[PDB]
Amino acid sequence: PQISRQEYAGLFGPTTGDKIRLGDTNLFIEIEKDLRGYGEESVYGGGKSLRDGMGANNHLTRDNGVLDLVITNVTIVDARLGVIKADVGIRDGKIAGIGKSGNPGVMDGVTPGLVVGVSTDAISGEHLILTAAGIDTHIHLISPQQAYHALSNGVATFFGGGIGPTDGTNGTTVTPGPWNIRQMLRSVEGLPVNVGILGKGNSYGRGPLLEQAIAGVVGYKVHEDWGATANALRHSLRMADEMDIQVSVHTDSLNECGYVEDTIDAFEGRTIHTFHTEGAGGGHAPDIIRVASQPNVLPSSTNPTLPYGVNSQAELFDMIMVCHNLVSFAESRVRPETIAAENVLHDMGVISMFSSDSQAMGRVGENWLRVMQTANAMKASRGKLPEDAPGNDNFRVLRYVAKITINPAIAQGVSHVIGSVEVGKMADLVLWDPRFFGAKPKMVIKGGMINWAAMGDPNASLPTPQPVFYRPMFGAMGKTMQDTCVTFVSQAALDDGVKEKAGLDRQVIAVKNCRTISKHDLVRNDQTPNIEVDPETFAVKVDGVHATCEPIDTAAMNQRYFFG
Amino acid sequence: MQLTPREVEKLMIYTLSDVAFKRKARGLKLNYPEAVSIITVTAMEGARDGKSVEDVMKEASKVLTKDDVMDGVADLIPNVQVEAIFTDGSRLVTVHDPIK
Amino acid sequence: MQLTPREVEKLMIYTLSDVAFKRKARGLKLNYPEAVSIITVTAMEGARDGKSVEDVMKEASKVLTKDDVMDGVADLIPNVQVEAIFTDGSRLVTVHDPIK
Amino acid sequence: MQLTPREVEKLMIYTLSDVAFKRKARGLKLNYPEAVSIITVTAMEGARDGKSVEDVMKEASKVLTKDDVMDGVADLIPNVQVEAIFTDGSRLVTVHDPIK
Amino acid sequence: SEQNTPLGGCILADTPITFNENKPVTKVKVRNTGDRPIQVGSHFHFFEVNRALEFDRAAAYGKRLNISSTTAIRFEPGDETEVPLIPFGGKQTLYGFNNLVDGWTGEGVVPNSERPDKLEAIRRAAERGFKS
Amino acid sequence: ISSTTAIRFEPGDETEVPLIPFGGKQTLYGFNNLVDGWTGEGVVPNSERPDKLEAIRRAAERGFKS
Ligand code: NI
Ligand code: NI
Repeated sequence: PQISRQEYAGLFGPTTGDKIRLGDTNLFIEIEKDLRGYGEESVYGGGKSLRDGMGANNHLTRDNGVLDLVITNVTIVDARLGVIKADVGIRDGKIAGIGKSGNPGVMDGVTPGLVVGVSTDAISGEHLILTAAGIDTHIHLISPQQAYHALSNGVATFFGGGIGPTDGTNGTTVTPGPWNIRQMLRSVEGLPVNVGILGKGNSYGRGPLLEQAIAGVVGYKVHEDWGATANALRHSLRMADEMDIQVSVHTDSLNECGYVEDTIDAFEGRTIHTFHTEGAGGGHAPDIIRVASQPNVLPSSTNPTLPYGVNSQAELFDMIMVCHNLVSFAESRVRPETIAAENVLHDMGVISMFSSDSQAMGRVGENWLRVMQTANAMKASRGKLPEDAPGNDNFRVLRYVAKITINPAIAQGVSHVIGSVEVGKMADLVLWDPRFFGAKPKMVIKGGMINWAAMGDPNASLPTPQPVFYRPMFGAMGKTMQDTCVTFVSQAALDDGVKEKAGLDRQVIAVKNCRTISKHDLVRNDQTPNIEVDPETFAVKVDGVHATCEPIDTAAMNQRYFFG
Repeated sequence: MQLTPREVEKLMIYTLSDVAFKRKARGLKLNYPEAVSIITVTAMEGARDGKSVEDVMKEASKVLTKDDVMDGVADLIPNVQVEAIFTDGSRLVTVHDPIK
Repeated sequence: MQLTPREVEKLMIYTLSDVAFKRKARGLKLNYPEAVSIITVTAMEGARDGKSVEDVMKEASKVLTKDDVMDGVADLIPNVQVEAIFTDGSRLVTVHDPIK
Repeated sequence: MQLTPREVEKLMIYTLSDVAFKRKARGLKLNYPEAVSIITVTAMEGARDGKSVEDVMKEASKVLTKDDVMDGVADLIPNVQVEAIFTDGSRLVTVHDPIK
Repeated sequence: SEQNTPLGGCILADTPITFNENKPVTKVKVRNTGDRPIQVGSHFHFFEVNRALEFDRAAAYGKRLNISSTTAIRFEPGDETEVPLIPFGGKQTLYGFNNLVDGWTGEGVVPNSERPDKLEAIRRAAERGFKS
Repeated sequence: ISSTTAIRFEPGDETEVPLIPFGGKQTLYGFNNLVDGWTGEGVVPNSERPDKLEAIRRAAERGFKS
């Protein structure tokens, strides 16, 4: 038979050629591909297709590869797969398939591995967007409660450091030394997010670095506050290459031991992650932004400058002046010209990642929000990216998504296990209502279980009655919370028995592929142009073109959606 | 007073609606949370006042207009649901398309 | 309403400031928590009202006086900080020496 | 404001009594939780106002009548107890047979 | 007095604090030859400061600024300032910074000659680009 | 020149050769132990990086004819 699109959509959601508005933004995504045929559509319910002997197989044991979970008729927004409509399948807390789910007994075209059976539960994705969960590379471990704010914006992995609210943690992403590391590994067992910890890089010999490596860190953080010296850099990077771990940097803002060019030379063409690349959050003043030209630099921005708004200068000024309990350090630190420039460079694919800088100038619960907010402000000011397709904003959206998903993963050497909706990966997933995209998710799926969700009255006759607020779920409960969460570590540590030694019940996974990567390995954000900054007026030129845009008055996904 | 989890939870509603009612009275156009609050409490208070589910439903579907809300909020609130304590017990109230 | 941890936390502020505003209106001289509440909500409400960070700052630095507070409270409140949701997003507001 | 668990807990009281006072002013006869709220806050507010334990006690034993409550509620509230912060410190206030 | 101190306040005595009193002081003249501001702290090894600073580098060997712990001196572009210098204490072992020394910075035992590791350092500064 | 091919310099002959930079990270370890690092330009047009000048000086006194 023949059915109208409108009727089809109502049953099954949007198909190839259909367009979806991402909130109250002016971004419109379009479905590129529909992997789940027509006429044999898998839906859970009374009188529906995923019933016994019909869409569901009723004779196969689980060891035949029957699924543990299926997400049906869902729109996948992923930086590597693009914008597709598919069934998604989970087995052993891993993504087994993307395609057409059902029962091959009674159905043509069931994707191998997507057999629904006796073992299978179901999620109805018809009117939903599925993303990879975000990854926040710049976490200060000041407060355990950050995790909750994060899960509530669709972030489920933390990279950083600290030891609670010490003055060192308030300023840097460091967990210093083997005692403190051990302690912190043990603590995070109580958190419903994945974690990897960073160590203190400012050391003269190998000894003090190696120490922390074996103790379990995934990285070394080089910070001004503890000394952002050439020495620090050099030894940190040399060790890193030895240990297959990452190095992150917060450069010398004062220009004490050098200018940016000297820092660059301290990198010695070695892979490095550069936090708040613009400089409002720290770095060689006015011109740390020039590191975004280099192939060995994996650049990030912290989220308080994105998007650039009318209140942005006022805020930042006042913030530093309290951050550093303080004026010529101030107005040199806080530069309208470079902030605008950061925005543009993002849109170009020259700054490759978003981050929070949690409770050290940024907002742990706003990375997915701000990303979307930025994409939309930038469409307005610049129009369509050249690579956009005329009818849709896919190219753009997808650039931005890479920023909080696959790119962070790649940077910290965990793209083998997390960061994209792809076969063989850990199911660290987020479900969104389009109406709420970026802002307010439906749920978080954390190791194949729902860990976090928007839930109303537990006494009510439905799950939807008011008050609806974010709450832990069963994956967040008991021994499952550890079972479903990863503690990232060094291979050195893994090999030394960190899991036993530290007594960790978390999944313990070795970071890998941190040192052979470059800017060009980054997804949709692989551009290395010439960047020039004017030491007087702080004006930024990118391949000779002035890089600016005007501040926004009104943000999307903002006062409409939030009481906060 | 021996407050149960259901009782305590409902204090959130009361607090957000008080803020919301103050804002609406200043002429502010309401957002999503705020609007949901006002509809919810209208029902709840009706229940307490002794009305029927049918009657509270009407009442709550009429408290807010398109004008009283920020553009688009309607699209965000297709229905509102709350459990209220009626004379005959706890009952689910669905309020259909409350922002007309 | 899909309340996030940040949203829920802010209900504490609203509840303490309502109590505080009632007390000030009885002529009670305010304490530390109460005073911090009133300054905080002033900012927050400004944000919502559509003002600039600059403008709310002024407003909040002027709501309470030395007379309106209990002796010494000033020494306890050198600055107040809150994140509010401005038209352009969430922003930190520092209010410098609010009790003059 | 550096709110302690004891401080935070007391916000529940303030929220329920505001609702309760609104209801009583509509002519609704109060229930158990609501009535306990009003007596509790009366004490608490007295304390803050600078009264004696003796004096607040009287005050609180007089705020609600049999008429103002739902039949039987009296039997449910033989006494009410709360800790309040008096000029000389935290003190227990028992209010004996408050619904007369 | 006591009657006037704010809540948590301090009543400070009168006597000034005297620091670094024993330590011999070398004055050097510093010009910032770059286009960007340079700021140096109290415990940094002055010898190893930003290449763009032009001063008598030899004179700053084993030295720090004779200022208050935790404070700093700002050298704006194209300005000249005289700064007091003092030696480091303890063992006079300086590792890291710009990897100019990575050792002992003491005088040693012979008055009216230089140790050769000092002359090495000084030569190395020169050809790494550290302006004198 | 073409990957895998070579240029022959016979005794006492002069040839002009085309040169191009290395790609990737421009990190050169080994050979005659002249660099054992980064060979990039860096970020400052119309100056040389000091590690380059070091290299060049070191060539000179290891006997590498210029
Ligand atoms: Ni930083
Ligand atoms: Ni940071």
